[PDB]
Amino acid sequence: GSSGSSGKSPSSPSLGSLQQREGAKAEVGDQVLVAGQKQGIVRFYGKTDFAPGYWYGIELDQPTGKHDGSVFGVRYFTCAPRHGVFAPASRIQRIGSGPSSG
Repeated sequence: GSSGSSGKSPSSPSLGSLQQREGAKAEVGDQVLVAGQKQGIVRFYGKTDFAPGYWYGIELDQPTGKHDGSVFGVRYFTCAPRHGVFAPASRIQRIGSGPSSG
């Protein structure tokens, strides 16, 4: 019983990193994982118009994307019909950690 003595709650909304300048986990031209399932590669990284914050225009291999490259008329990258998928970085994961290694 009883959590502790005094407490352990934060005074302000702070995290490991959520106030950097153009910060990001992945980058364009790297293998990622949308929602820890759909495996793709970031083709376009930048803020969209339909939604705030930043997004990753990752392209899929099979016709199963959210859109065909353009979202609500706004285009970001060129991809096959229903291939591009925009998901929050925090929602995306990284698979590769070295473009030139062996």
